[PDB]
Amino acid sequence: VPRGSHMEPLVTHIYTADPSAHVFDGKVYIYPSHDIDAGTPENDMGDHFDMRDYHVLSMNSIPGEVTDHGVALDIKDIPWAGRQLWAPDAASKDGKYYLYFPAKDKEDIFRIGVAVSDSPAGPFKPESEPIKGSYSIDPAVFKDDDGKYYMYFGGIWGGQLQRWTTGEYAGHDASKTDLEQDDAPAIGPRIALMSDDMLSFAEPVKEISIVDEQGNPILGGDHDRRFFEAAWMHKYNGTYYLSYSTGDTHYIVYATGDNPYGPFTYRGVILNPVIGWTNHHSIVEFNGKWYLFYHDSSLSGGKTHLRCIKVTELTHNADGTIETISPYIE
Ligand SMILES: O[C@@H]1[C@@H](O)[C@@H](O)CO[C@H]1O
Ligand SMILES: O[C@@H]1[C@@H](O)[C@@H](O)CO[C@H]1O
Ligand SMILES: [Ca+2]
Ligand code: NA
Repeated sequence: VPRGSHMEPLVTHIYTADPSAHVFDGKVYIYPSHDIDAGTPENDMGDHFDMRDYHVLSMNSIPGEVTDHGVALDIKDIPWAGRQLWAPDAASKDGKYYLYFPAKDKEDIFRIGVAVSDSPAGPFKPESEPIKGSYSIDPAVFKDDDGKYYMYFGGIWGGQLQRWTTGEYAGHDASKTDLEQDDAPAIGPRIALMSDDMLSFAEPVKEISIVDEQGNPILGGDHDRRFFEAAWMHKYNGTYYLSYSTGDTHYIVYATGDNPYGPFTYRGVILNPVIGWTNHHSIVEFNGKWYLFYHDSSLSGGKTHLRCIKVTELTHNADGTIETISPYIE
């Protein structure tokens, strides 16, 4: 039956999270995490998220019937992976489709890998090693209008971004949160231009600067505004929109800039807090309307690690500002 009419769960037969929505072949393809009831210890390192595979979803219309294409990738077939298949994304180039996914390697260090298919629905063959120079979590691979592709990535706390300041992993006894200097600039998300073949980075990884309306860096103590995880990039009216989750304050927020690398100026809230601790989203244009894909823990009765994806219309104003969505009002 058709789904996505009144902020209802898009699917209920499996738990889904962290939706990355794209328009490929005139359809909406969604690349979410596949939540399972692993029953592992819940803690601020995210051990309760013990996902093991990905399913690709698709819709021909919103609202519309949602197709589950089966298992697109299974952790048992990813040679380098140890555990934890977290928030993925996909990209399309020259008739090939690439699934980008964060997972811990056998040394328990998050890296980002790629898997390749001839179809947006998968299934995908994983590369035997993760992307050289990748680390941490939550990739978003953005195709700019000029044909260049960029990976945005990173997540603090359990996403380990705070352990990568030197370009090498600081170890499992390093910070469990952030820099632990609340008056220094907050940690920024990462960006790299993708190689022509989409399997590697074409440059050294850069950090993105996020600033307030005065041009001052967002500080580490500013948990309402500072980057936590779930980076996403979209463009509107020639402006670049970096949106992301603030984690412990439970917002999706956005910041605007004039190029892929920023800096980005914090503008405001995209999505207020949902049921369940995590908040993770994507923003996509389909048939001339903009949509916010997101999740909550409503279907599971509030279990942090058993989420369901939802969608609602997102409204840009002509001046580039976006109307804040509150999830349970209409
Ligand atoms: O990577 C995501 C993270 O952003 C958070 O939403 C928890 O679930 C993981 O899959
Ligand atoms: O620290 C983790 C973070 O990495 C994400 O998985 C959300 O839950 C938090 O506990
Ligand atoms: Ca994401
Ligand atoms: Na607002």
